Amino acid sequence: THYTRPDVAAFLAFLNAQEGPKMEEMPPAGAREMMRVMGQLADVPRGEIAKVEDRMIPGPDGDIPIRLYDNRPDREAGPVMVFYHGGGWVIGDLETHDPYCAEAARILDMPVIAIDYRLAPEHPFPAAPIDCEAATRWVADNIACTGLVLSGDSAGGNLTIVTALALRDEPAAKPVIAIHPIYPAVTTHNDWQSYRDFGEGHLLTEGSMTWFGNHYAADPADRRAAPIDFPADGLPPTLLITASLDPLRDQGRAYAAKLIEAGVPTTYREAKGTIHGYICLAQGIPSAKDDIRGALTVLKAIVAEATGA
Amino acid sequence: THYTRPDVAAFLAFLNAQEGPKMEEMPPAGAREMMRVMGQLADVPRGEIAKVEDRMIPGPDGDIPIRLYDNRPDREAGPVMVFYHGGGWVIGDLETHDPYCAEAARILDMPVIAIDYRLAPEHPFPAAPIDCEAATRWVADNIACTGLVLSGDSAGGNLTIVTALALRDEPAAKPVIAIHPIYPAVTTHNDWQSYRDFGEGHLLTEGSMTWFGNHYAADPADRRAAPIDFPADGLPPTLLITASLDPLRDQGRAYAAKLIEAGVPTTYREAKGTIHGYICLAQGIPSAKDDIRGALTVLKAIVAEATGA
Ligand SMILES: NCc1ccccc1
Ligand SMILES: NCc1ccccc1
Ligand SMILES: NCc1ccccc1
Ligand SMILES: NCc1ccccc1
Ligand SMILES: NCc1ccccc1
Ligand SMILES: NCc1ccccc1
Ligand SMILES: NCc1ccccc1
Ligand SMILES: NCc1ccccc1
Ligand SMILES: NCc1ccccc1
Ligand SMILES: NCc1ccccc1
Ligand SMILES: NCc1ccccc1
Ligand SMILES: NCc1ccccc1
Repeated sequence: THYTRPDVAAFLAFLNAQEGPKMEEMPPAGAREMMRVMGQLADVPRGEIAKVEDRMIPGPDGDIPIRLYDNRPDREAGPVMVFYHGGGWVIGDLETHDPYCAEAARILDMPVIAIDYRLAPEHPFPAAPIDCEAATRWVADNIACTGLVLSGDSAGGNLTIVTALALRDEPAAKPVIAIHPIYPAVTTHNDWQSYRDFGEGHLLTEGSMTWFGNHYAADPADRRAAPIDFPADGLPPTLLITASLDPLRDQGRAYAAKLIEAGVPTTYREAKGTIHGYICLAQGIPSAKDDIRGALTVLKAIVAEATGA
Repeated sequence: THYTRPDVAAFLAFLNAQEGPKMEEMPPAGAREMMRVMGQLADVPRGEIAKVEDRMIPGPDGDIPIRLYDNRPDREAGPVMVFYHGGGWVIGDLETHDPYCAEAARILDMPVIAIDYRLAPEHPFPAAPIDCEAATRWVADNIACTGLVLSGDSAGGNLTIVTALALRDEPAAKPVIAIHPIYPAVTTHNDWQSYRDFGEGHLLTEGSMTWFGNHYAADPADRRAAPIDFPADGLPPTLLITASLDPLRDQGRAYAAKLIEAGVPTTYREAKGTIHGYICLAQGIPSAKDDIRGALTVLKAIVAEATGA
């Protein structure tokens, strides 16, 4: 039917055989625990890294936790990545995406600063965008860097694009030199062939998407929810990656196409035969390691071209 | 106004001051000579390269001249680039694009084979696509290689895409690994904002485009003229570059967007503040050297990822 990598199909079959409630049948605290446990079982470890540090920074509606990863702390000032995790604006935290952030720091050879932004339903829309924009501006002001590289997965891919638009309109202390949205959401609408094709049996389901969206309570007319409905001109060079079996695939394609139509230099990658969520499934789906390394190698080159110009 | 690099504006002012007939006021033989002279004055030299060889190959209508460039002739079999020069399907030859082809061979560290395909009006459409396809199949059958990288500028960027579509539908003896259309034409129509904005004073003009089109006499309904009107699914990884002051810019953007909407892995670059034809203007417009190097560095990486998988 649809091209599926053998290791991905193996993982889906393992998923399907598990007993216990679906995420959508759980309170937020249970869902949060489910994702932590899934990462413990199906993601790789942090691995060796020179420096990881946690602190709190000021934010407009309270303090924001952030985590710095750096495998070469005696570096000269250069690019810094600011990372927003996924989790449907409800789940995920600094631990769920810790393996990926450490790997990104190692491959990219830049510091990675992960943001622990406020989550729904305790803090509904627009808390996540507000925190992500404030933390990103804080990094520009307070960290030695020459420019910012924004990135994140899923909900965090949404936040990447939203925050890049915010900084385009009102620059931070340092420019955004590149962005890397990973299987992002860019609209609330579901009128996509990929949604029809992959909205069941591929981890991110119609059920889970409804559950997340009901808790987040986004305004579908606000650019901070639905950036595809707003001009993309003047955004930084973009690396956008989708997964081929992902309900969100077609909207990601559409956003990348929109960037190109606005003259934004754009690299589009599609992880063929894998699913939404792969960046935190690198033990369960070993091929994810190649998707991660592939994309980050290309991002490192985009950033090098920017810093060499 | 429109963003123009200072060195580009300098070159346009020099162009504007030149006396003598416009290309479109000339017979084809005169236009051909004009382009050769322009390259002698405004392009860099071939430079040092280990091997350049000429031969004839058997094409459908007679001998097709080809030229092989290789800076490492003792190499093991690997990818080979097949290059189709531009010139509006009327002008250009193996000398007009010789500096670029030698530079491509040096940077890519692969052999480059340039094709001297049949030109209009002596040989109208579809002679050029026929020759380009036949020569590409010849290379796959007769040159030691593992796969093909197709590339070309302007009319040659059209021929890149058309040839890749033909080989998708009926594979050659070696797969097409990647394609690199450079400021391509992908349709016969002129309903584009970039055409209205840059159709005068930026080298490729409304007048020259009409003159080329009239000689080539393409069928606007045929995929070998207007690839944008036909499915792009299943094409190889694509690096498409445009120039920001080019009448063809918007159709190039549109074709790259179409590739992404078909799931083709696509790298889109836009040479900001420069014109159509820059790859043969690297002495007149020194910044063209950076546009050339930047694209070929990216292409080298695309090919390495393909061949490493
Ligand atoms: N050195 C600033 C910092 C510390 C910890 C986490 C993020 C940023
Ligand atoms: N984007 C976080 C996620 C992954 C898989 C399933 C649901 C949510
Ligand atoms: N961020 C995961 C997601 C996508 C679409 C709708 C709801 C949740
Ligand atoms: N339906 C949830 C959602 C919210 C914001 C952006 C995309 C999707
Ligand atoms: N130093 C490059 C340059 C030349 C002319 C005008 C502006 C800039
Ligand atoms: N001719 C170089 C230059 C351009 C602008 C301002 C100062 C110097
Ligand atoms: N020295 C004459 C000149 C300089 C730059 C571009 C065109 C012509
Ligand atoms: N006689 C060798 C050769 C091969 C390809 C192109 C030119 C020459
Ligand atoms: N292929 C357009 C063109 C015309 C004249 C000189 C250079 C380039
Ligand atoms: N109008 C000239 C032309 C011919 C073929 C393809 C594109 C443009
Ligand atoms: N290949 C140069 C060109 C483009 C469009 C129309 C005519 C010629
Ligand atoms: N960049 C000076 C120049 C202008 C025209 C032709 C050759 C060189």
